Amino acid sequence: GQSFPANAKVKYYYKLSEKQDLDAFVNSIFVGSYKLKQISYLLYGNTKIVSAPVVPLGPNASIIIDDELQEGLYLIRIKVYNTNSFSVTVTPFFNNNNTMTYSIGANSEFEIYDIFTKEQGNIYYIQLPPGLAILEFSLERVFEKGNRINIPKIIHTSGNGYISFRLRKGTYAIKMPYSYNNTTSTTFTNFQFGTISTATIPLVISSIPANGSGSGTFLVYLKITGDYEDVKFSVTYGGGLGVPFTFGLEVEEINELVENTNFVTQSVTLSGSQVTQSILNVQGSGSHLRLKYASVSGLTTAVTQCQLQATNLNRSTTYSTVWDFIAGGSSTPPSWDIREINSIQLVANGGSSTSSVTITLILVYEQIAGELS
Amino acid sequence: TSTGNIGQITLTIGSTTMTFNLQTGENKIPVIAGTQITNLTLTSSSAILIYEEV
Repeated sequence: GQSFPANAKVKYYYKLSEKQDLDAFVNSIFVGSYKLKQISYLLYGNTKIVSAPVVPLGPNASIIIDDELQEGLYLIRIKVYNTNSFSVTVTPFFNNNNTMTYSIGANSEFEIYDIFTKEQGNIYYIQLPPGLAILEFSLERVFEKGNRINIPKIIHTSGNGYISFRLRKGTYAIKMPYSYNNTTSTTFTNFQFGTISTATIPLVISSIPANGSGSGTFLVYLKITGDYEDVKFSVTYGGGLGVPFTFGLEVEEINELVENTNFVTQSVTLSGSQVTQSILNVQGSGSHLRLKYASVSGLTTAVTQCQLQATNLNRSTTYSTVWDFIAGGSSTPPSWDIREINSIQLVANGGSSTSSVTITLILVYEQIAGELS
Repeated sequence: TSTGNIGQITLTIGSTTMTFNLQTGENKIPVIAGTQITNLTLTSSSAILIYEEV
């Protein structure tokens, strides 16, 4: 619980070894007192020496920015040095986080990465513990000059946490390299680390062995058509569990990825009542479909219903029919092209149970990177 | 032999204390008679000249 002067204009870059910057810093966004010290650290054998503010013994200093910065998604970078001979933790803002942490080693330089979305009066906030030297504070908009968010594998969760950010229209790849250590002797099998959402994509690992450790990378894609631009990541597993993870985060704009295109075949056999048969459903995978051609063979006058249906399941759960093979012909025409779709089903009817007709569907389609909103 | 932020000074008058950032070169602070210079701490060895323009 303390009080701070905030009269000066906020800057988008501060090098706190420079008087002017420090004077501004500590009359706008810094909360607490500081001591100026000589700090030094190693770069390729050489020793960099600066004077920069240091948080003293006592309560933690904070940086708080409620100023009217230009709206947008900011990557923050604050270069620090831990003068303590013990390690220290920091808890990044990430817009909605108050439990995930960085761990800064004794006697070492560290880059704190943080994400801040400036909209609707959002206020940046971070605490910094005693013995940390603040050297530089940088606010830059990402997604500007072809830049991306690229935080290295350093973020610590032990089961909960959130990161949020705002994406404008586009298709994006979210890449999360991770390491875990399972201290538990349970062996987990369809382990949901967390979710990314706006539409929801689970991040799932096949197998975490008992008392094991491993590494991997989640890689997921989002199609931001533009009407839902705020993405929420949540670590959802446990908390009590005893499987600490450490991960990084990379979010970047992509041009579109045909992940594969496939000819696929499906038989349905009809014996007097309605069958609705799911062909492919790709909701929650980080991709969507595009149907290019469809055909059905084995149609007779004994088949009364044969309709291909599709939707974007993230917008309606009720499908609509996309081609009718009885009404329209046994194969789709050349301009038939169905986009923005997640899930496909055939609904058919006919035959008897004294005579069953069996029809077969063929379908060419592309699978394309990005969850539909 | 360098430039930039070099330390801090603390001043007191009456019941007020103030702390200021120091850079190389000139630092100029308005003051009233009787103000005390209570501390200065620099990050690197320097030449220090303190005077008052009256």
